[PDB]
Amino acid sequence: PVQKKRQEQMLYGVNIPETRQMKFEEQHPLLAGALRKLEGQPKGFPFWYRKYPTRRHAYEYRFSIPVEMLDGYNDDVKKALSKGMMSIQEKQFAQEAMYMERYAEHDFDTTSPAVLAVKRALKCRVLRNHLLTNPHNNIIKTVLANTERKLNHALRRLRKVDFKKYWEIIRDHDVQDILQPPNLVTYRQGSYWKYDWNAGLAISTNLADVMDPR
Amino acid sequence: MHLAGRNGRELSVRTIQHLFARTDSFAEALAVFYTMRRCHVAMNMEAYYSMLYSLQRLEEEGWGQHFRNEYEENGAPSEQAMDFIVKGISNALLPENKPWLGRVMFQ
Amino acid sequence: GHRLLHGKREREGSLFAVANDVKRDERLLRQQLNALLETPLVDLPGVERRRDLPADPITRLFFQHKGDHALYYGTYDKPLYTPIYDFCHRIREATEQRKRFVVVPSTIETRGCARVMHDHGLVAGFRDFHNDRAFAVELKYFQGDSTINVIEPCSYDGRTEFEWSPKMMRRLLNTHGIHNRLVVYICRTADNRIIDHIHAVKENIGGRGLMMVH
Amino acid sequence: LAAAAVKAAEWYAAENRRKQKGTAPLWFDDTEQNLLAREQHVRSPAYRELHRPALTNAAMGLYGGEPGFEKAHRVWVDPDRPHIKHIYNQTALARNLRYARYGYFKRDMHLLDVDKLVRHARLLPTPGRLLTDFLYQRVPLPDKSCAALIRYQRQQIEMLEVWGRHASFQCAVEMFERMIVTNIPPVEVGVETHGEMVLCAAACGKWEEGWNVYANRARELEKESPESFILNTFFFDALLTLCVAAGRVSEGIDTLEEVIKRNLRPRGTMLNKAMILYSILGEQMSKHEAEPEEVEKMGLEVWSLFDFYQLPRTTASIEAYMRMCCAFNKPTLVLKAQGFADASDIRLSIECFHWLVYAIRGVAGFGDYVMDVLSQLRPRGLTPDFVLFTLSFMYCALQRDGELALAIFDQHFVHQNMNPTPEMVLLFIQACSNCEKPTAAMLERSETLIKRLEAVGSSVDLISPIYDQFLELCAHLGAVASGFSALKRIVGFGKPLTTRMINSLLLANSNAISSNGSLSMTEELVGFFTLLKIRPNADTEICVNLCRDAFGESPVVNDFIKVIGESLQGDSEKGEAPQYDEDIPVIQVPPHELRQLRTEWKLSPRDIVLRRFGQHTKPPGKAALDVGSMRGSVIPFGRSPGEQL
Amino acid sequence: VFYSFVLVMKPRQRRFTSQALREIGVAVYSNGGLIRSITNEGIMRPYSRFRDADNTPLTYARYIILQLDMGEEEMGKVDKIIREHQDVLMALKLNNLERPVGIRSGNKELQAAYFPLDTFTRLEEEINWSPQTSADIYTQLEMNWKEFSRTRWSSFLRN
Amino acid sequence: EKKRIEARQMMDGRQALKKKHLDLLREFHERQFFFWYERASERLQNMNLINYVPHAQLREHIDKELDKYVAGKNEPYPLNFVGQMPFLEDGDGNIVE
Amino acid sequence: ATRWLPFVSSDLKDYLNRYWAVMFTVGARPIETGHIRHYVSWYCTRMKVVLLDHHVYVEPLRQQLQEVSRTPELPLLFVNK
Amino acid sequence: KASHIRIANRKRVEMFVAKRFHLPTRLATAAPDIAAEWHDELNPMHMYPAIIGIGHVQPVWWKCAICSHSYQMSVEKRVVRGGGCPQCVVN
Amino acid sequence: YVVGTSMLKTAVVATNHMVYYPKFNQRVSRTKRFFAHDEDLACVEGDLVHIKQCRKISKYKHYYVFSILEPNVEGRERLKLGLKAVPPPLFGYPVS
Amino acid sequence: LKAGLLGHYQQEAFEARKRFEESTTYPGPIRAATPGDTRFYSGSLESIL
RNA sequence: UUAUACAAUUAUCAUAUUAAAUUGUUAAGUGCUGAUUUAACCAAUAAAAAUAUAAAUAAUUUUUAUUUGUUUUUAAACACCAUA
Ligand SMILES: [Zn+2]
Repeated sequence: PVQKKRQEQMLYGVNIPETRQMKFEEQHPLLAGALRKLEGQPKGFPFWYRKYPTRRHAYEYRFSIPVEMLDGYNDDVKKALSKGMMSIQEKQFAQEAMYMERYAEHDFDTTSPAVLAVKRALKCRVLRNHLLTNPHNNIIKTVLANTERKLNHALRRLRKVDFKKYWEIIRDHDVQDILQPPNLVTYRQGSYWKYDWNAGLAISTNLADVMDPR
Repeated sequence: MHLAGRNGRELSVRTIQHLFARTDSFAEALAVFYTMRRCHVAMNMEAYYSMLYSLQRLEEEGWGQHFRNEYEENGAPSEQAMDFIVKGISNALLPENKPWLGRVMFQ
Repeated sequence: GHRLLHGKREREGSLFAVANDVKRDERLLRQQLNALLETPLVDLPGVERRRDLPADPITRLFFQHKGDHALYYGTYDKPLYTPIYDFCHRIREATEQRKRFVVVPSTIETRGCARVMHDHGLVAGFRDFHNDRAFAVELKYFQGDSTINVIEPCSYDGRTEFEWSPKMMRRLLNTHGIHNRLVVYICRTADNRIIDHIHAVKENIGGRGLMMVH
Repeated sequence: LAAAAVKAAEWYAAENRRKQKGTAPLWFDDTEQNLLAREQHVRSPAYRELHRPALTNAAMGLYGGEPGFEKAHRVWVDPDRPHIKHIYNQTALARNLRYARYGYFKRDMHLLDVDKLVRHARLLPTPGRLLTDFLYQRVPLPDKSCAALIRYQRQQIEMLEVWGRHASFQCAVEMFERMIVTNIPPVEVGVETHGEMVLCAAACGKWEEGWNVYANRARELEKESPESFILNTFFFDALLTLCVAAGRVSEGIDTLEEVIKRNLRPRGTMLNKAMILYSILGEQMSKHEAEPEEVEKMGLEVWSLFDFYQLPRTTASIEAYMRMCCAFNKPTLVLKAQGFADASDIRLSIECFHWLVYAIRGVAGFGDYVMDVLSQLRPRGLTPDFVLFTLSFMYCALQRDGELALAIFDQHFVHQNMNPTPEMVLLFIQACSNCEKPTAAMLERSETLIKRLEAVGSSVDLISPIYDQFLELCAHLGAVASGFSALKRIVGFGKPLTTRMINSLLLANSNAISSNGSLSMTEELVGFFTLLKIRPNADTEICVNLCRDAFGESPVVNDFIKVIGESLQGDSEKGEAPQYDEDIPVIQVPPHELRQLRTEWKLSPRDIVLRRFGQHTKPPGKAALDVGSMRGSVIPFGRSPGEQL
Repeated sequence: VFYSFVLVMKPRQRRFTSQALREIGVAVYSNGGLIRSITNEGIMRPYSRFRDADNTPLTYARYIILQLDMGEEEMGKVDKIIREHQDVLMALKLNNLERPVGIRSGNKELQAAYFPLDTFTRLEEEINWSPQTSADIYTQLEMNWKEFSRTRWSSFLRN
Repeated sequence: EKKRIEARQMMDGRQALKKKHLDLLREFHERQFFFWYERASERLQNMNLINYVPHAQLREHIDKELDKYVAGKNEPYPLNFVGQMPFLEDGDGNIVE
Repeated sequence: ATRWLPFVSSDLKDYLNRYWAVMFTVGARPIETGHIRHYVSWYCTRMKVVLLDHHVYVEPLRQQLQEVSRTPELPLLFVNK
Repeated sequence: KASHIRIANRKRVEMFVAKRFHLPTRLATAAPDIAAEWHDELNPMHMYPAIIGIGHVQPVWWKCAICSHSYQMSVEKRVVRGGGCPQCVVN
Repeated sequence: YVVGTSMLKTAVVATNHMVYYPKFNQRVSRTKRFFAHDEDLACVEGDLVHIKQCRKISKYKHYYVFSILEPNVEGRERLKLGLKAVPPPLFGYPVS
Repeated sequence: LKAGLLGHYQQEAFEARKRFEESTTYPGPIRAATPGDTRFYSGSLESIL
């Protein structure tokens, strides 16, 4: 279910099967199917579809609706579909989409390490913000701890796989000591750097590009 | 085309292929495409891909005609003539050096 | 610029079609995409390049050469507790339940050890043996009783591993003061080829212990 | 403002001379008494005795057989200036992170320092609930403690999202109500509490709720009891921060005027904020025109005020000065600012470099200066951003040099291997098009950038302008086949063709006499005009004439040109005769306004490490097999392999 | 976000009721939102008598149904306005409009198998059906029905 | 050396196969997007019927809607959302009948 | 492995295929249901009683019962379909 | 699990903080004399002396009992600081 | 791995070795800390260094940095920024 | 350090060295410098003489 | 020679049993949802580094349960006493 939810967020028609009725229609036709069969202005083929391969290429409107789809409707409908009416979940997805646009190397790319670190940290901020208002949420405390650890792992891999992106992400957002040894008692023993060796990241900087290794 | 757009009649891939077959020139096919875009006519992604392939072939034939025209004056093909023979038309939405793409659409 | 691939998934090449899950299977999706990517190919096992073909003519007869359709072959999936431990446990449980086929993971060691069991005559056969995720073992019975009496890993716990020496292999061959071809001990040599103690002692070598069976 | 500073300084000196009659600093420093009080508290005997180091074993006793003296006595540390290396630890028996919880400091609340509590307590309840606890146990809450509570609520407000901040601000308002109306424990709401409330208002916006309500209340209460309610410099700092956040310029300038007129010393933060207000006013004027000269003087005046009041200036001040200078169009002055920052010891910022490059966008030359800035980013610890590349390409486009843009690309951007923005691609191709001597390498770079941008997607949709400039470059280079190639890309994106675009294609044909020149292709381009339903142009007439000259005569071309002339003559007779192909403008936007792909994304590594929010990681459930714990011989297959039941 | 409200208001004078609803609508509009529709629902007698702010039980109450589009923050602002209003004895807020009830809790497979736009686009009367509304009315609307209903009152008409 | 070279070449071939399969998936997502366009486009058509109440028309609509069940009327009164005819009020919200 | 859900079906055949011994009754015939329950419980056989008064699909199930038993008699017992 | 009480049957608040702060500090409760002047004509309907309570910094309309003048002032200024009618203090 | 550089011309390198327990057939990895010598101050915390023993340079310094196998790029950039090579930890040893 | 990763790191180093030998392609004839001397002889200390 | 801990009546202690769950003040719902009823609106929360051989690849925090404090014109009550 998690993967189904996020796949639906990413892709447009991933729900709709070839039979043109997703699962909810089969059991509740009276809700999903359009009640009124209207003969108005049945629109033609979208010749602009090349612009939006995924939902994160159009996040300035509700339900990831491209502006070319809103050409003929009324200003009230456009305002209802504007950002201001956007829900909190879709606002968070738009925040994710900004960074996907910034750091994705190809369309349909949603797992590259630079993107993953940013998404884990966005989730961490979301959970921490929730805890600010509602500190008595133990499940959210546990999820926040797990998300922080995974964010640390993602940033540590990013640092040695693509350093420039890591440096840029750290600088842009005024969080410099995010990669930080917890305990001196164990940092004294190289246990903070042995992480790179155990993770396979110890030989991954291409010295000639940062300094002449002679 | 406006009649079709208002009636919401969806053009079949076969109809679009036959329509663009009857064209002779790249500009004529382009004008037909832009008429279809100006009117709000419906079709399938399959028909769209066939239309773009038709435009692609029209451009290739036009450039081939130009290079043939030049060939008689020059007595021998040019380096651009042979390089066009090998490369083909430049970037297109359905290249032939990538024959794997188009199978999901075409049936 | 040049970005390096870190994990086995990136190195082997992976679409990561699903939204964020990096560890999603992908084997099926890649298999059907490759299948529709084509019919000069038969359903016999494929090999990616010619020189990989078997040496035995009869096995070459069953094997076919396919460029990139030799990958993602297989029907079954993979069903702590290292693969040899889990292989022994599943085979023991199925034998005690008097079943016919046991779907068991296919790793280098597990697959070689199953082949050695076949050679010594403890398994009637296999199904989907060329799968690189899991293969089925066709167990053999004789007069209501199962051929395999006991099968257990060298690492009785799931943790501790061992290294058998040639003296250990001779020890096993002459275990308990007998000449011991009855119970078969399997060892993976330094050449990553799995042999039984008879051949190990004949060749004056040892290896990492896998299991014992009889 | 410097005039007001001089008047206030001389008046303060005169007052000091009158007092001496009844080094004579020229101003008053509101921070000095608090700093001195802190230092005296640190030096107090009680503080030293309480924070005395831990007792040595030789000071406790011998060999630790005595129940009372076997180990040292509990040592109390001060989180602000700890007398020990690390305040916390996670050894098995001396864990102390759990004892930073608020519940343990609840035992001692009549003595408590609420700001230090808010800063260094871990499982701290919601600020409203904390205030309820304080009032419930009835501690004589003073103004500093009320300000600490409002500061806690303000921190929560800042951490919140922009679109979820009203409710937290309303909680702050309710707490202020409670403090003002409660008396059963003495609760004092003072100038710093009003400042914190104004600062919450500024953080959430709400100019009307901050200025009109709480600043007015502070002024009224000061006028009621001036001796018991003094508007200090922090209050004006918060007020002027509210002004900056709301965009109000006159109010912030008048607030700094009040601070100067009062004989108290302003602080570098509000000085930078006033500089930012002047920069905003200068940009507003430049927009209006597109008396500023006295605004420029009054703006540089606070920069001189930095030296007047002996305030050290920081990176924020440098950035504000550069922004103001660039708003007033003084590239030499911003360069002076960079040199000053380097001579002094203060780090530059990527934003400082943004302003440094954006200031020279207009002045000619400086081509190698941009290259030097890009090259010297690396030794200074910084790395270029897409915004910085956009500004450099903006300079390249405005100065219409293609070689500099090509060098920038080749020598820095390919190595950066960051995604190109549509603005970046537009500016690059636009510079390469307006360049006087475009070269074929620019075709490769532009088409590669376009393909890379298409490979990653975007949400700004400058497809038609980027392809327009690409066709213009193909025109200036004679690449008609490349123009036809890009024609299919425009078709595939489904955007209308343009008269300018076909004019550029026709000019490409004219300049391509050697590189695939074809009169039949001229006829094709004429058919584009005839069939696509687009008005021809006077530049279309120019280009058809040049193509006619380049290749020869043709009946279709002659008919086309005659109809073009007839149509434009008829349209001139009707009216509105002159119509040429308008240029695509060079987007010239400040670095703080051009779209930036980043949000607040605010987190605190200290809170992550110290688990301020009670973050809990479930243990791995007996997953620590250690050799000192194992008891039993281990052999292959186990002690008794294969046992039957 | 598509929000819907059901207001139970004490039946005061028409001018007072109009003033209350005008203030509510002005809050909606000054908070950057749109009202999809407003419907006076008549004066009815609820089964349980709500006490006025004067702690007097009111036997009768007028019902008003509002449908509007607002962001979450300003929706909360106007929601508190409505709740703390003088006249509003109760205000029932529909959160179930974009997503039909039961799928968040019902079945995991089906949680991501619905189209939010389907319910977002249609009005509340088309998501929650009254006793009188039934698909026959929608079929009648889809039919022209002008030349079909013309013969309805003949058999009874002549007798 | 030979073994390591083969490993590197295999990795590169895997990258190329990933390229081809990504290009293949792009088509599937393009077709799936098409289904969304049809379904999404139709759902928006029906949204045109939503008759919002402009702020200018707000007071007029409020009064005309409050005048719905008053009294002394020719056309039949409508049933409320619960399908129960409510009481009538002469005017100014006073119940009479 | 899955949440508990009471079984309902509009088809008498689903009940027959699912439950070994199934009795359909009503609340207006308590004594007959008590007697059949007494017998079945005495012989210690799992039995499912279904009240048709509030059961949805009441009319379908009732007509199906009437046509299979050739009589309107709500208290009815079924074993092995 | 926190228990709430609705003040004047409209505003739901936590019972603890309500009994401690909200209930005793409501305008119609603490200062009924000041509540009398509450301008019920020019002052929004969702605000009335039974809810707003003392300490309200936002200005509200007040109808004077002496000169019948309508003036705008904050509730905290009116009740705590001792605000008054400008026309009356002029007279 | 270079672990500390608070001393001038000296790098503290954390090195590991293996102890063998026959009874449990275990191979447990221990750790040892060495004062290395880098005369030109070229080692930053987080560098994977190759260290070689030699004559004695100081009371506890009989090793030297033969080569830096993998420098700390992030540490060098932070030092360029003027920060600490690695942010200091917040936990440590108890005082009692 | 875990020795099991030595093979993977060997493969990565081989590939990195090949990429280096293939991409930059900027060797050349460079004058060699005299190797100077080293202070880190092994064994115990030596005297001044 | 146990290289083994059957077994329970000093045990020798001690990862919180999770989408069927927990939390909601600024967010939902309710008189404390569990009297009825195996089913409970909305918001948050289900996956997402390398590596299975790799011999530390984990964290050092949390509390939904019960008592007790906090105080407590201060619960109205009800029940216990006669506070809670
Ligand atoms: Zn008065």
